[PDB]
Amino acid sequence: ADALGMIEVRGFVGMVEAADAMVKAAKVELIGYEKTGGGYVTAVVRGDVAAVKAATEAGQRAAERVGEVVAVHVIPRPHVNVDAALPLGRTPADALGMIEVRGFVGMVEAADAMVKAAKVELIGYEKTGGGYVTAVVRGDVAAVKAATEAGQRAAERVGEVVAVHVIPRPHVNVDAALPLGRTPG
Amino acid sequence: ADALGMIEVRGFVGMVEAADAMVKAAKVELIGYEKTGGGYVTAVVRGDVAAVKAATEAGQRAAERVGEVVAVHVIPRPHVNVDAALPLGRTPADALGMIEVRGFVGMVEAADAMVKAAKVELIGYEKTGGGYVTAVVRGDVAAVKAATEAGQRAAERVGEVVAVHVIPRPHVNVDAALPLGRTP
Amino acid sequence: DALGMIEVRGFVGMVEAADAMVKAAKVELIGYEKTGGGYVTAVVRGDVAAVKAATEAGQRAAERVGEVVAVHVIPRPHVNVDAALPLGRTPADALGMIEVRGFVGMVEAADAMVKAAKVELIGYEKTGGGYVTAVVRGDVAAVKAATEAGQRAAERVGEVVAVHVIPRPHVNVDAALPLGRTP
Amino acid sequence: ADALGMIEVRGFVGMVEAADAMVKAAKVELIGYEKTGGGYVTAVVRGDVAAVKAATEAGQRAAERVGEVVAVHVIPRPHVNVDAALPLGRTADALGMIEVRGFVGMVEAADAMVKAAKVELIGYEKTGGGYVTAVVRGDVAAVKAATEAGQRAAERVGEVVAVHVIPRPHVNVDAALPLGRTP
Amino acid sequence: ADALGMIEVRGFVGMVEAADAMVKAAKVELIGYEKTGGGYVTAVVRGDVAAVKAATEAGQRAAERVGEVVAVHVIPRPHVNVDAALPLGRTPADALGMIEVRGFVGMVEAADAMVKAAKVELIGYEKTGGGYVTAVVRGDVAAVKAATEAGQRAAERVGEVVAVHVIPRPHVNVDAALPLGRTP
Repeated sequence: ADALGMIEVRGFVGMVEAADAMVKAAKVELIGYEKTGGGYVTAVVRGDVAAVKAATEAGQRAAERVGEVVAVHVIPRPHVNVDAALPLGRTPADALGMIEVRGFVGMVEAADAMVKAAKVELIGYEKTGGGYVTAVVRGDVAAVKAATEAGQRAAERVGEVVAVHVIPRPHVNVDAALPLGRTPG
Repeated sequence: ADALGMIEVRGFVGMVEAADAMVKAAKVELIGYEKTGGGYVTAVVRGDVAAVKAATEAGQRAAERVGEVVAVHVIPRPHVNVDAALPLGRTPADALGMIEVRGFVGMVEAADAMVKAAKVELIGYEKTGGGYVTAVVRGDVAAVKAATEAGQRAAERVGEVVAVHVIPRPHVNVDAALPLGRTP
Repeated sequence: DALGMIEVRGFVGMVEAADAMVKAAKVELIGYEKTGGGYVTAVVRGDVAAVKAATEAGQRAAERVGEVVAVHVIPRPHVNVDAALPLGRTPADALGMIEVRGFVGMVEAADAMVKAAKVELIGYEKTGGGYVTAVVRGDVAAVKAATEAGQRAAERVGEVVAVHVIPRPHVNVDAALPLGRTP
Repeated sequence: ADALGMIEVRGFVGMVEAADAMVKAAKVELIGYEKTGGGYVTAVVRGDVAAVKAATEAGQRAAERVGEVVAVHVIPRPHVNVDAALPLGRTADALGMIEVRGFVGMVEAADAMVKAAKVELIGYEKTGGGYVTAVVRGDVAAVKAATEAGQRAAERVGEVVAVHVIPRPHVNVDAALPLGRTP
Repeated sequence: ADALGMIEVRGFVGMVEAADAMVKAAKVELIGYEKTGGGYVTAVVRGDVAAVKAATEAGQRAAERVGEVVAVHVIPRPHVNVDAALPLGRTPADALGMIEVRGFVGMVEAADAMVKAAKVELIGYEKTGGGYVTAVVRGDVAAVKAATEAGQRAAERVGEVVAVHVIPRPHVNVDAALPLGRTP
């Protein structure tokens, strides 16, 4: 049985940055993310007990710079009954810009100001519940930086901005399990 | 030509951690490292203006956690005379465990405690200058994580420990440009 | 392409700003705009990353000589902006400069420069509001001693604004700016 | 046996200026330099007791204007055992130098020098202890303004140690020091 | 595997005195010395766990008289991986006078005054980095004593004197592992 690592963040942006820091620290597989509602989302990774332990710590320190970290824990050897009843994966590049706003109106204005500021592509939006919505844009590292900065400013005068972050080079394992507009397929 | 990125740290451990965080943060190429003596080393990355500047900000925050950073700067378009006269690369995986001590005695005791803790391989030692030496060990993440914690506790009772860090999966560009015992 | 602008109330501060931009990154100086009253604006264009790195590099060098008014970068300008505004996208000898808010003080400045060493007075630039700039060219040794002697002789006459010397101006500066070395 | 004169400086720039002022003062031969590490370098000259004593005093007065002068001593008649066990030599274009205790500060200084004027960066010298020195050559005027611009850009990066320019270095300096003009 | 004994001293004079006291106290072998730069040098001896411990304490006791004793440690049973990657000696008489100066100019004046004071022979000089240089002379204990005391008084007028020591009868093992002009 592979190890289990989880990071829960009240915010879709903080969970993505946490997932990006975990797959870059050690060799762990990002099986996906669990949405419990009310903005709470949980990134789930699996691998070796030491690789998960190191990635769990590295992801928490990187996620504290963007969003609210709720719980962070590592299970060395999860029971077989846990993997059977819970969606934990083992049940038998382009730059990234993100803006999370507690309000659908504030997220639309943030996305409208991003595609007009620089050469970026709005791949869509993510609903984490509780009124939290996240605009996801992809493009060049110089473009999404100038886009999110212009989008965050234009959105602070409309709604309640939760988190704004830019990932210059997201890992290949992140774009495979997370809906970030670059899923190969 | 390409852009230029440099991070100088008075410590071989803080430079490797900075170089590892840069090649992972953006699309940059680590051409190598420069030793100016007295414990000073400088990691040199190159790429485009946007990626080098975005990788340099990530390498600084990761280096300040371990080593004593000295200088952090980016040059957008270096002159042709600079690339020709300076070694900047444009002249026409196992786990990583490192312990740095300003003293040869403290480094040997730390290296002896690392190989005795778990199954790790002592690839050798790096002499930074000015009494600075760094013991480098490789192996699996389970053994390297426990070897350094046993080596640091046994090295502080001997000499002056500078920095102790562990990299679970170092980037392929790091093992290719730095003498970390895994160069093909 | 991106857009970069630096506005300085002084023709000398704009040339040093434009010279520092094309040397720092890979951008093209499309020209300059004179809005009158001594206000001039250097306009460069390129990619989003290079324009940002060059705009601040030119601002840091322009603050040493002249009064910087505004500095801004537009990442992706709308196509209607480039069609109605002169922003470039529309469908070497040394440099010695002395700017004076007075025509009398500028003539004495230019007279003392050509007498100190062997330089060529290519002409003068009128930026409006009483601001005039004397431009001399030559080797680095001459324009260094010419401007220093011309600065001391001009302060005793008029209101000196700025004095600066660029040893090797970039090839893009002499192409877009009237500095007597246009191919 | 010949006489002996030495000047030790914690700075490669201060040692070169000390060596230049010595061979220009009296009839002495610069036999080379010794690097002891940690930024300490020593200039060694040989000649007659009259020439080595006037050059040593003339090199100390000029070396104090740039870097830290560690020791200065003259030996009139060294023992034969000293010349047998110690490397004491017994058995032009302008010069611009910028020394920084940090490799990053030296690169930014070297980049700003070749961008400011038409000077050639011949390379860099590593004296140990983190001390590195960028060496550029050219004419007396451009290398003067290049080092001034390279020093201004390096202060906002690292620790600048010494900055100096030599108009016409002696032929004995270029023959014993790796300054890019060695025959 | 033989025992490991190391004594690190920021000064070449203190390292030679510590090495001379180790081979005379117990039955150990001096494999050599390690130079890490910045004036730091490490004397490495090897023998049994008891002889190394007794000689190491005797070396530190004599090294505290001249120079900075940085680190002192004894590894009883060193791992075979340490001896493979580190130069620790296990891999597959006339009087002595020394004057250490943090300055090349003061070291030359000290060496010149020594050979002129008494009948001694200047064998050479050792560079330990960081500006530290050590002049070494050999001869009779009467002449070496009179030479070092005259060279120190002349060297203090020039540079920074670090340490001055005289060994009347250095052990034969010291002259074989250290560059002191009397190597067979």
